[PDB]
This record gives sequence, structure tokens and C-alpha cells, in this order.
Amino acid sequence: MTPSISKDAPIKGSITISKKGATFTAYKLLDAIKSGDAYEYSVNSDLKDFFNNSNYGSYSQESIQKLNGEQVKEFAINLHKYILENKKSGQELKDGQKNTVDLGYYLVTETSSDSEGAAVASTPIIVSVPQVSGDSWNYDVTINPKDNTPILEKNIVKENQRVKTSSENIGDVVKYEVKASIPVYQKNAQNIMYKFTDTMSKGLTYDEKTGFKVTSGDKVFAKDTDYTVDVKKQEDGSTVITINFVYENIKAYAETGITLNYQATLNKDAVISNKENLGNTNNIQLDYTNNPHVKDSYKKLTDKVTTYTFGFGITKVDSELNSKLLQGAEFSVKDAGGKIVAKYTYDEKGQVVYLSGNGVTNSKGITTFLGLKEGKYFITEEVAPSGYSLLKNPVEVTITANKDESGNYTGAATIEISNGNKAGQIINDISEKDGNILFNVQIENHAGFSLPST
Repeated sequence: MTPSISKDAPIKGSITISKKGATFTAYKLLDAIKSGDAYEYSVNSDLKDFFNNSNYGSYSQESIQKLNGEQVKEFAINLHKYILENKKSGQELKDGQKNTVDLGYYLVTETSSDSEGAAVASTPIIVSVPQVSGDSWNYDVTINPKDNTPILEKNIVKENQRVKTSSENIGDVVKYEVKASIPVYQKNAQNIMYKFTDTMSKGLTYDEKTGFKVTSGDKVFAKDTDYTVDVKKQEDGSTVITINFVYENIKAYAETGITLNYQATLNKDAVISNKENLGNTNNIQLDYTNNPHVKDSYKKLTDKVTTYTFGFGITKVDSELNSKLLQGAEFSVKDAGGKIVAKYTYDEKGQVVYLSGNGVTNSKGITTFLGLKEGKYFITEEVAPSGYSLLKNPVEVTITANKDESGNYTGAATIEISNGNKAGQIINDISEKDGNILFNVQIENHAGFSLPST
């Protein structure tokens, strides 16, 4: 039993819909016409053909009045299929506005290719104007889009925590975890894109053996059936990894989303510095379908983490003459705990090569120890340069990593002698031609001297 129609009722109504950047289209299926104390319906000519059509659910006019919750959604789809299938035009509804429409029965769909934010396209809506509210009619109706908004994050997994930034020794692993939503669409939707693009900077080597573990809550997904993995080495050194999904296989797992577990190893080509820098990055991008019925309608979510490392050179000099540079002196570097680290050094050319033993001082008295995270390290003179005594104690250094208000590494760092060995002293940073920047520990050696005989 419909409510009574006021003598002051307007001839036109309105549809207000709120979704920024989006455009909706209203298709009038029935005109509402007043007779006595009720609204009667007569079909729109243009959409007359939808009625009693085989490949559209073959709906009659007398079938709309009685329809189930789902039978309405089905009806909506069919009607949408017809509109698209026969390239039917409609009225465009602008956002955040009162849209004046004729009284009747509408299908409303999101028809714009793009929209603000991350949300995918709204599902097709069936609305009438006016619509019943208690003992009256509401001629100014509102519709809130039927859509979802996906999220994406990338995190480094360090010590059972999730951080946007970290520090490691070259040769060690950086574990990555990606959390992402699985967007949902209507059922009559095809050619859905769900595709990750991960970019690792040259300092990171993707661990191809471990690979990707693709997971939705408890479900483990299968490579080459649910997704492909595509790894391409770039000319600049970076690695682009594309994980393209068969959306149909993850469709039913939207509740728990997608988790990606994978790792890289920080390599000898890493960014080594003590200034604020971009570091050794991992970028993840997710490209997904926005509106499944408008060609080339896609959106994009991005996130990124970075890993930093540091290093120091040793300038070996004479005790009395700091000007004199000592060659052939050999040094070992141990961390706190006594284990040997910094198994990478600079070439006589400027290339980063493996360091299989002690660091031997240049003809300019220099050796470099690369790929060290912040902490306390012990520099020990293993072999003295020809004609010199041996340092009786290690030169202890402590590297301190700069952090930001949020507690994230910035890539900047400082270093100091932390055991008070006066044989050592922090001098000017070494700037490599490849862009790297090293700390510089100058260490003095005492030359032997013979005493006069009669």
C-alpha cells in the first residue's frame, strides 16, 4: 500500500550521489505517472525491447513488482547487459550535486573511466524516484556507491617487526612482506587485472631460489597456475619483477587478501654512504581494474622500503710524519662478538671486489672495508708495515646511523673512536668516483730506530 500523494508534490525529483571524480549514468526504464492517489508505470520506448528478450532473462513488465533481494541484483545485471549490448544512451549524474530527474524507475551505473582515490567502480544500482519513506514519498533520493577500496603496503621483516627501513651487511638478506587487498567486482565481470610490479635497485639481488610465497590467510597459491613470475634485469642494474595474477583464482579469497613473502640479498653494488640518500630500495606497485566495462580503466597503488649500509677506509701513516703513507700494513675487522665482517673492498681501479683475507694498505696507505651496518667494530693491525712496530691495541670504532622523527634510517651516519686509542683519528670522508662515501680512520705506526754505536 503506497502512501498518499501530496497536492504540492513536485513533478520532478532528484538523485544525489557522492563519489569524487566519478560520473554515474541513470537509465530510465519506467515513467511514473500520477492517477488519483497513486503512481502508475509506463515503459520508456527506447528500452521497450529489453522486455521479453531471450538473452536478457526474458523479463516481463509484471515481473518487476515481485522480485527477491538477489533477483533484483540479477535483474540489474541483465538490464545492464542490455544497455551495454545495444549501446543505449542515458542521463549523466554529476558528483556531490542534486541531479534533477523525471519520476520513475532507474538503473544507475558508474560510467566514468576514472575516479579519485583507490576505489574500484560501483556495482549497478536499481533506484526509484520518488521512493517510499514511512507515510510519505521522498523525491530527493541519495545513493551511496556499492564499491570497495583496496590497500597496499610493503614492509621489511626484521626481528619479527615490520619496518619501512633497515640496515645490513653486504652479503646478508633483506626479507620483504607485501600486504594487499583483493578488489571485488560484480559477477558478470571479465578481464580483471591484478598485477604486481616490484622494482629492486641495483644493490639488491632477488633471491630466485627462495622466490615468492603467495598466500591468502591459510591458502597457498601455486606458481604457473594462479600467477606467473617475470624477472627482468635492467640496463641500470635494477631488477623488475612482474607477478601477474589469474584473478579468477583469487576471486574467492577477497576476505583475507593477498600476502607476498620474498627476499633479496644486499650486494657489492649497493649504495654505501654516510649522507642522507635513497639507499637500496624495494618498490612495489599494484595495477588493478577500476571499472570493468570501460576499456583502459585501471588504477595503481604504490609503496616502498629501503635498506642502507656503510663503510670505512683506513689511511696508514707514520707516527712522526703523518704525511708519509705506509704500504703493506694488514688489518682485520671484527664486529661486536669477535666475528670477521666486511668481506668486500675497493679495487686498485675502483671496483668493489671480494676480500678473502686481511685488508692490505695501498701504495697510498689505504684499505677499504665495505658493506657494514651501524655498530661497534674492532680494527686490528695483523701485520705491521716493513720496519715498524705493531699497534699494541685495536682501534675500536662505533658507527651511528641517523634516524628521523618516525624512527626510520635516513642513510646518514657518524663514526668515532670508542675505546680511546690515540693511534687512531677520524679524518676526511673518502668520496669514491662511483658515488659511494666512506668514513676514514687514520692510524699511526711507530717506526723502529737504531741507536748509535761507538
